[PDB]
Amino acid sequence: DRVKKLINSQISLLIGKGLHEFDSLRDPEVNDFRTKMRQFCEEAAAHRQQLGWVEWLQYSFPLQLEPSARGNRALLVNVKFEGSEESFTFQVSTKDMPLALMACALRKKATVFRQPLVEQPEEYALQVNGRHEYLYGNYPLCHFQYICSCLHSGLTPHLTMVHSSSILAMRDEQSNPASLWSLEQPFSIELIEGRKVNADERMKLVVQAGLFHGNEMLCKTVSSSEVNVCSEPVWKQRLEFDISVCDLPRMARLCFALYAVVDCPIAWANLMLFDYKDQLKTGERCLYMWPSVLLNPAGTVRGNPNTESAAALVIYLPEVAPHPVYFPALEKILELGRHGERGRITEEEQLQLREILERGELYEHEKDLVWKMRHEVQEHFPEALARLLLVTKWNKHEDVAQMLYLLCSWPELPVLSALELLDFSFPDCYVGSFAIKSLRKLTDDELFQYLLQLVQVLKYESYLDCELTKFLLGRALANRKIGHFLFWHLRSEMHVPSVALRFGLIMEAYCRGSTHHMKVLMKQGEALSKLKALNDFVKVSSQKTTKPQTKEMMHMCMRQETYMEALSHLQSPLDPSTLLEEVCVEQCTFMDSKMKPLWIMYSSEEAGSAGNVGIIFKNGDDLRQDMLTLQMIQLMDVLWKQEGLDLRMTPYGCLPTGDRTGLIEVVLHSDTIANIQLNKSNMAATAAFNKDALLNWLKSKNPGEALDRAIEEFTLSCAGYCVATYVLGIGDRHSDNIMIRESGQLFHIDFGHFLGNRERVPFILTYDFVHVIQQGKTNNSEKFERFRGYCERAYTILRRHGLLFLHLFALMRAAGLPELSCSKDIQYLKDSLALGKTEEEALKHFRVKFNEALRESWKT
Ligand SMILES: Oc1cccc(-c2cccc([C@]34CCOC[C@H]3C4)n2)c1
Repeated sequence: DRVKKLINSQISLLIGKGLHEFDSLRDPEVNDFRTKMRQFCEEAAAHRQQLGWVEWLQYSFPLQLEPSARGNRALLVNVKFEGSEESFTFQVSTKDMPLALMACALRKKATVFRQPLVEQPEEYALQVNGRHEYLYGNYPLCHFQYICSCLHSGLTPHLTMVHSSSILAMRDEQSNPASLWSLEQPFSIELIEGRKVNADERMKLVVQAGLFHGNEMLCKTVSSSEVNVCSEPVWKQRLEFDISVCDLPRMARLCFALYAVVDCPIAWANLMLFDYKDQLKTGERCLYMWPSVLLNPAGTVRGNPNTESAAALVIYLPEVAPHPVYFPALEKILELGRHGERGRITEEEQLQLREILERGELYEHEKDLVWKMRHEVQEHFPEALARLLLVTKWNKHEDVAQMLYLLCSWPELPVLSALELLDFSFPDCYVGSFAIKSLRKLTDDELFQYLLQLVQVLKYESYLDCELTKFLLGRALANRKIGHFLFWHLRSEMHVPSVALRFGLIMEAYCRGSTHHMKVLMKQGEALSKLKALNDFVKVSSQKTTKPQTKEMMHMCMRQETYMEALSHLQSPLDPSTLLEEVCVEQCTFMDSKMKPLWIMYSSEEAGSAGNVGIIFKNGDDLRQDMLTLQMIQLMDVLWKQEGLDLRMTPYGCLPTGDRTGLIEVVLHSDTIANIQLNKSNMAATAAFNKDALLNWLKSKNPGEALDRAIEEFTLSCAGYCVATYVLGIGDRHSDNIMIRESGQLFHIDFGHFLGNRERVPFILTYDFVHVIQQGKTNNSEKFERFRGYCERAYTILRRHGLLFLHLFALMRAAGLPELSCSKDIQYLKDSLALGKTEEEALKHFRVKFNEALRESWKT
């Protein structure tokens, strides 16, 4: 129909790639992915359109609960009914549930409307005014993030009673429209020739080839003969490997590196030896190579799409049999693996085995004992699966069969264990499928917390149709907030050729599953397009005229009908719960830094004061490492809160949306330490001593009794950020990248560098901040040591979750961030968390680094 053609054009525009481009590849793997995932996502959409009204609230407006709630005090609340300007202000308890609040609003409505009411509180949900956020379910009001925030800020919760018929009307409005093992011969290939090779004519060309299973070599690497540098080198030679065809594991990858020698790296290319349908590849392959910025096994197994300029390697995969050869089916593997010798060992060896499995590099004899005792591992140490997988001989099909027999009856593992198993160190497809099965129990909150890392893991996948893609799509189609961030994490990397195909296909499938959300996301893309054009203008103008001039010109551009329409009434890409209603042009500006980022302000009558929100649009900087740093800080805040420690952190939004483009959430009523320390005259904060400036500023924002709370907020957040910057090795910290809220809360901005990047970043204590902590007194050991206590408690909590941080950072290596590209970068985190030590030893070490920081602070 004409509606299908329109939806196809809308998807093409949204994802940034024409769908016709998928068809043009004439790739059966692409075609099957598109068909199967379209069916899967359309089935999820059919299920969603018939959800009950409360299930539909769970889909569109998933609950935002405090970390303590997951798994007393008087409170004033303002409640109105939908489409009525009239509101009721009443007193409830923080311990009361939404149902009691709703029953109270209904009794009030019945008295005011003089009618014995027809409505039960069970037919309603409470919307947060002017936000895509609702309060519902059997949780006390203090457990909702919105109420918890209102309590901390002192503000009165403003809620709207929304009836079930109104929620159903939303559901309806948003509907989609109407045998290998016999082949003993060594594996070999013919290296035919190269095309479009660029190198120094004085040198020679060589092709290094290796067979890998993840990062691990399946045998020794082999090199071609050296042939003189030219545009079309010709080898026409056989490269034989030290591994039988029968012993190639299912996920074996053949990896190449073309280089020049008198070493000068030129290009690299990888390919899976078996296709997506489990068939062993035969015949000619033209491999369009990727430039080398020598073998790169973690590199993509798809060819470079720039076939016009890429160097190409032509190879021949020999016909090993007169008929096609497929990897054996699971039943054949299980039959082979079912047979073995069950380990019988001494009581002393059982103690030595327990010692190593509970301990991750091992010696050869330690690996032999783990393998020998693999049945004992399964039955009594199931969480040591990763250790057993690492000792398995992936180059011996009998050993692999025996490992897979145990894997297929392995008990499900905790979420923490499964995150480790997604690492590229575990490349087998059954292992990958096992990890996904153990991750199905992830709550939507945990999935959201690790979504960024799960998206990065897609870059290690060998095939398009995989369990991780299906998992992410199914969870995204069942939770609109997950769907929102899955979309943006994929869309923001469409300018990266190695992932544009895979990411483009996932975004298309998602859109098939929610036509309405596709349109919501298109409205966000239109605002982003306008912001880029506006920012390009500001960049040009800022070099030619004065700031008030560029600001008025920026304002005139925004007041154009096309800009006013595109920039208004959208869901925020930083947070789909936040609605960006009317752009407040008068309040919009830009910042003086290099990229001239735009500062965009919004207001919303319906949301009142909560509708006053800002976004910063920045183009020219890669925001991926900032987002990762902020998400790690937010995880620290969750882990602390789960132990009842609230360090008053400010986990503001940061989201890459495109090529060196993204948004940052504005924290209103905040200023940089630098601006406050300028100590300007005729201000409430003006000081006799520069050290008095920050405290005088806090006193001016918090007069009388409020000062004590502000100093406390400052102290707790200082402790949180001191521990966060030390653990993450956040460097380049000065007064212009540290901010303070009027509440007293300190937070960090502009996370350009982390993990010591290479130098070990020491713990930092600044004397201007010690002065505030000590309430302006020269000596105040009571307050200072209380602050040290918060630091120690925060640090010991993080250490206890050390493995989670390590597993997440390990998955992030797939992102290709320059400061997270090797083992040295992660060693930084291993050292800061001192995980190879006892808690008493690590606390002793932290105390040494803290005291060293105090003595450095005392020099000021
Ligand atoms: O994470 C980054 C990365 C790069 C630049 C920055 C930045 C620079 C200047 C201002 C800000 C604020 C101002 C107050 O609200 C909080 C954040 C948005 N952030 C933050």
